[PDB]
Amino acid sequence: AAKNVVSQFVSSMSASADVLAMSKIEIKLSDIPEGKNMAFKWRGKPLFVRHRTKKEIDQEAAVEVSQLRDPQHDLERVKKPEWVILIGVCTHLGCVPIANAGDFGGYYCPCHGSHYDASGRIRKGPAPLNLEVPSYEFTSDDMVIVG
Amino acid sequence: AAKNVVSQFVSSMSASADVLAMSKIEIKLSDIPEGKNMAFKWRGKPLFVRHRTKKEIDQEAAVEVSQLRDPQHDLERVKKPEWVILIGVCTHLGCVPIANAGDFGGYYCPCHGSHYDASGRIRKGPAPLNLEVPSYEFTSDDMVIVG
Amino acid sequence: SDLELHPPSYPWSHRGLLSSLDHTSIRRGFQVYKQVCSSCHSMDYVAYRHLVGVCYTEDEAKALAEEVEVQDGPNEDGEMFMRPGKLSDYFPKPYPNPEAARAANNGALPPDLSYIVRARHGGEDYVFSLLTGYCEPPTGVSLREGLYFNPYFPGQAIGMAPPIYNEVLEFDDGTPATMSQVAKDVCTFLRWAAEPEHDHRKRMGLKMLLMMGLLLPLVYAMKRHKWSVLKSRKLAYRPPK
Amino acid sequence: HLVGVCYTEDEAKALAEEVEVQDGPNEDGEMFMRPGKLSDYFPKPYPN
Amino acid sequence: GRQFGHLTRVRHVITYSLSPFEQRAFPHYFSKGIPNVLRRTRACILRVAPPFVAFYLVYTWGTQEFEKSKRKNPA
Amino acid sequence: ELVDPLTTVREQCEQLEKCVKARERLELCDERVSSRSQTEEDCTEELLDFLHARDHCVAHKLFNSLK
Amino acid sequence: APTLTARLYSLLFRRTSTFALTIVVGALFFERAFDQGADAIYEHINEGKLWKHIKHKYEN
Amino acid sequence: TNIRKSHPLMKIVNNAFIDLPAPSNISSWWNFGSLLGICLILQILTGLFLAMHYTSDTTTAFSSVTHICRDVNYGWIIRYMHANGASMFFICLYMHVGRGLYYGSYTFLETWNIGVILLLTVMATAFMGYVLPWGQMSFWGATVITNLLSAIPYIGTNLVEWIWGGFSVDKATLTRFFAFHFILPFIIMAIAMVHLLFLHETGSNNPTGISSDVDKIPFHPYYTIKDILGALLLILALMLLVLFAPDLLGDPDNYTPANPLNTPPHIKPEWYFLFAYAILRSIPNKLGGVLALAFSILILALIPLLHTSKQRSMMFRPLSQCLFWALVADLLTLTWIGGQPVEHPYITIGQLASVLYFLLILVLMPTAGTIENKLLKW
Amino acid sequence: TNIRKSHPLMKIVNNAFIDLPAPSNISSWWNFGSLLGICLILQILTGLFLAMHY
Ligand code: HEC
Ligand code: HEM
Ligand code: HEM
Ligand code: HEM
Ligand SMILES: Cc1c(-c2ccc(Cc3ccc(OC(F)(F)F)cc3)cc2)[nH]c2cc(Cl)ccc2c1=O
Ligand code: FES
Ligand code: FES
Repeated sequence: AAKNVVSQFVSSMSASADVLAMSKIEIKLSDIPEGKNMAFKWRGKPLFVRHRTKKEIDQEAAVEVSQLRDPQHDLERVKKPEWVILIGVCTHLGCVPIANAGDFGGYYCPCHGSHYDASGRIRKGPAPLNLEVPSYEFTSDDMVIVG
Repeated sequence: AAKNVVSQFVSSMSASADVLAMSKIEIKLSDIPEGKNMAFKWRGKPLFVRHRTKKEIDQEAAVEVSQLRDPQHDLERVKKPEWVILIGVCTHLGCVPIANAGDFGGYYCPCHGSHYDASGRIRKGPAPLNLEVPSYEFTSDDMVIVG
Repeated sequence: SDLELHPPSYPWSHRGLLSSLDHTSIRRGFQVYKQVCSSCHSMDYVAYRHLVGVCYTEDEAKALAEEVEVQDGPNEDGEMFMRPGKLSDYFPKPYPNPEAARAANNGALPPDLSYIVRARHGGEDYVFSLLTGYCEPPTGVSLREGLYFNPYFPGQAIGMAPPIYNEVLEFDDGTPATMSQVAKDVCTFLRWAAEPEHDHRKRMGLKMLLMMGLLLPLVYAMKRHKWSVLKSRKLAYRPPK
Repeated sequence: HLVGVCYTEDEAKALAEEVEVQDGPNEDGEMFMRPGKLSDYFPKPYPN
Repeated sequence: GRQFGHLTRVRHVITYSLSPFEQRAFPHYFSKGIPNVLRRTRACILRVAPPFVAFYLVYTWGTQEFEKSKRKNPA
Repeated sequence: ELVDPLTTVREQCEQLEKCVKARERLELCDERVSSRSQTEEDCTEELLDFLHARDHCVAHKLFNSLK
Repeated sequence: APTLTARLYSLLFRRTSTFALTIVVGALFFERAFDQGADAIYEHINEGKLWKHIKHKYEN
Repeated sequence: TNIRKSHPLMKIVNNAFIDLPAPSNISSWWNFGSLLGICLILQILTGLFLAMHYTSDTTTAFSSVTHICRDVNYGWIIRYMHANGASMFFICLYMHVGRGLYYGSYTFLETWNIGVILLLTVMATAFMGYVLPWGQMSFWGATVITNLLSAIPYIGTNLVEWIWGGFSVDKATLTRFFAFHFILPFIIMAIAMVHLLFLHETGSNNPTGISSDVDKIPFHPYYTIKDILGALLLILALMLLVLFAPDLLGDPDNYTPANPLNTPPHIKPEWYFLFAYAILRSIPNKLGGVLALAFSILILALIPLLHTSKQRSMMFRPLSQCLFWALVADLLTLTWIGGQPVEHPYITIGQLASVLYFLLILVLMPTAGTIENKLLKW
Repeated sequence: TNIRKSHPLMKIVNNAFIDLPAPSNISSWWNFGSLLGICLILQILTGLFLAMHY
């Protein structure tokens, strides 16, 4: 009896039936010019869609993957080289990385100074992992559907 | 010092600056039909408007103030014969009387069973006073303003 | 008038101590609500996601939700638009405010049906008798225009016309659509809407009864075992002469 | 809040009456426009 | 405050007690318990009952009187 | 055609001993009020008296017909 | 020793650590047994009414 | 030697619970005082889990409670446990008071008066809780109790306005009622510590009414196991109410949102205040009615002063027993009357019941005590 | 004799705030114990009055 009642009381504090609420979203690629990082709201958190230039693409391609804390090549994290889509939540303690800041022209988390490159890979600071890449697909040349 | 601080703390519980909200209201008298009572909101309280028939006027004028606990003639409380404007709050403890009930054809507060006659005068019950008559004025025989 | 009429006690299938609700009746009552009662009344605290796992599957519930226009916004330009419904959307309201409701029903406000079973003395009996109680007025009695006689309504004069009649609706499962059948189905659906925790409550009650019936005699026996020492002792008074 | 700080009551009333604000519902369920009163907040320039 | 050892003075009293594992927990739970319960009930019923009987009578009379009053009378 | 069970159950109920007296008194009240020249008499009590006894019996046997 | 209770006392109930171990293991098995029995009784009493009984009709 | 008897913190618990000398013949009626200890903590637990999902805004209070019922995992269980725990608390409280009155426990004046304070505090907490759902009965109970202070001459209107925080019942009233409802149970527990402290010095009573220093036993293990059995029976009754009849003791009308204009025609308070509602309706006078309501509850403070018998307990006093059961029947009569409309013949019955209540408490009990003193020749 | 010493409730106050033997030479650094309690009661009162409008 004690186990059942304590379990019910503990489970009462967890997420309720009205907040689970999975969904998807559509984003217009033509609305984001080259060099701009556009932020949206998805599942209650920031979602970054950044249009990368050829210079940035080549710079990320020159990165020596073996030296990375979380090794991944740039071409296995994006579908189209000129578009990088990432969840804008710092992997350290959840702050928001600030675009066009830091020593690597990627992102900078000011809460504790985490530096990310233009691929979202962790390069300096305390964060343990690369920014999360969500599931998404391109429905046409102009639109992308993230889910 | 003690008196000042205690007075400040006590006064903080009083009515705030925003909750005063004193203003007038306009009621169109063509809408109300004969032999019916209507209610309106004012200061978060009801506002009874009764279109009394001639039979009620004949009936309620045939009584003496000596029997009434609160002496007041029927003609004094109304600026026109076939109109009664009252605040719909029982004077015992604040319940709202129900129209066209009781043993006098007026109002019946059922929280403790208080009978008011058609004019709005207590006749049988623990209510000390009569139903209040707020200040009001007409512009024609079609509309009324209460404030 | 002051007269009142107590509804009789019908033998509902869930009237028993452990009996649960019949889910097919819930399905039929939901159809009755959707196609008849939703034009006037409102059901504010029920969503399409609640129907899943009671009388519909996720696909059927999504199909039901998609048949509604719901206003959402603002878009990127700062404008509100319409879209199809989702499982997270509550049922659409018929009117935007009480005044609009009163305007379309001669000053009578249709109450919300999300707790009407719990909000009246009688529960399902009151609603069933109300929906199947209309008759001609008694002799030598009048009534206003726009009101109808119903002995189960207080005052014996109600502003709702008879909503249900023969062949009003065609059920999906080929059931005959009689007045009493439709009344029973909608009453079951209203009972579910008021108290969605009916079945889980009775399931837990069965276990509670069994466990308490087990636990009472054992604890009583422990108390008796402890108190047996006191309950059997003896006293002797031996003064020294 | 302006009354007794930088304007008289009459001045602040006239100031409130120089703008129109939304109110309702009326008896038909429709929203409508009326002159400002002292209790109204400063108009927002955009809805959202 | 109050503790065992000097609560009061007692002399010349002997007490015999038996261990709880040497005896039954329900010795005569039906043969002797029921007569004792009947004795206690017979003792207490005359003290406890008449007020509640009077309340029952008042309840019935008042309900019947109210119901009779509500119904209309000829003429 | 379609016929509800409710009408048949009501007709079977109304041929019981208890409801016959109530219907008789209802008819007498109707006769007195209609034949009267003018009055405030209202045969509402007799109608509800009839209906209470008529609906006591219907509740027992109605739900058997309903699926 | 031939008696069941004597074996239970001499094997389990002497120490208190073994008593607690017996209690937790008994609770672990009794949870599943009681849950299955109660669910079976509740399903039997209300057969043909629960969602899982009419589920097969609608989902393909 | 033993850490239990010498540690600074465990010594208090040892002297309060483990080694306490208690009488050997206290019946089951002495368990209710322990049950009130349990129920309080239960209301502190379940309520603390309702505060994590409740919002006191007037526009989002009814909706928040329905969200708790419908969306929170097992939230209906917690809600209805907190709802019926009030009824269980008041049943235990009235049984505690009746036990104290029958067996002459009121001679402990300090404990009796502290208990009267606890009774008033618990009544206030129960009333303030019932407003937070913000239904019809919530609104029209808050209105009536706040206007109850309007009868005081020359300051009534100002006090009413101050409590309301405005000209009527509105958002400020609901928020401050929520704050007081949250905070007052901690004060109740603090006062209950003193209720126990003043009883520790004099010891406990027994049904015979005779001092029981000769026959004492330790509190543990004899009255710990009875406490466990009583707690089990209490949990059984509470769960019966929760799981087989969740709305037997409630009111339907509180399932509609609050309407400042309309009023139901059959307003009534909760079942554990109806007797007061029967007294106040009896007197056709505002100040007189309020004074009668206050005195009907505060007459317990004058019970020790009216004792006139040589024997403490009613175990050996047949006339006192008859009068006591007449009083209990009269309280039941008032509780029945309070749930009925004000009309003939219930007005006469209510007035006669109130007169009989006061006459039994004030006049007849001392007279019976004196007569019994003369019968026993002392 | 003295009811300040014998009353069941007042003995705690006497043995905690009145007759407590204390060193004659404790400096101002021993004042922060009581100031923490003053602060705690201040926060409880102010907070309670802030909860009436939050
Ligand atoms: C508009 C054409 C309506 C439809 C269709 C239905 N209802 Fe209704 N209902 C309507 C009004 C205007 C009112 C208020 C009448 C009044 O006198 O206040 C109602 C009322 C009800 C009630 C409340 C009864 C009570 O005692 O408060 C119920 C329980 C009710 N209606 C049920 C109901 C059902 C089940 C319907 C679908 C079969 C239904 N109503 C349709 C207007 C309209
Ligand atoms: C002796 C202690 C208490 C008693 C007797 C008590 C009593 C009550 C009562 C009778 C209700 C009305 C419930 C209803 O009508 O639905 C209620 C509601 C409520 N109580 Fe308490 N309460 C107590 C302690 C607490 C505490 C300590 C808290 C929070 C810390 C709390 C939080 C609430 C809340 C949030 C509600 C409204 C939510 C609801 O309607 O369920 N209560 N209480
Ligand atoms: C929340 C409120 C209360 C709590 C928690 C409480 C708790 C207790 C407890 C634990 C005891 C000791 C055990 C027992 O004697 O049963 C006790 C005893 C007692 N209480 Fe209460 N009580 C409360 C209210 C009251 C009230 C309202 C009264 C009287 C009006 C009262 C009067 C007494 C008396 C007289 C005793 C001693 C009984 C005796 O030994 O003769 N208490 N109480
Ligand atoms: C040790 C005791 C307490 C401490 C240290 C404390 C501290 C604080 C602090 C630092 C804030 C932030 C104020 C701000 O940034 O505006 C705050 C806010 C608040 N506190 Fe407390 N608090 C205490 C006790 C309480 C209690 C007992 C209550 C109510 C019963 C309470 C109610 C509130 C409320 C309602 C707010 C929000 C209003 C605001 O932001 O000013 N606090 N508290
Ligand atoms: C008299 C009366 C009551 C009523 C309310 C409360 C009590 C008991 C009580 C008394 C005092 C109290 O505060 C205190 F403890 F002193 F702080 C808290 C509770 C007794 C009766 N409650 C009604 C509720 C409705 Cl909805 C309508 C009318 C009535 C009605 O006429
Ligand atoms: S939270 Fe991002 S670096 Fe610490
Ligand atoms: S509140 Fe109106 S008669 Fe008492």
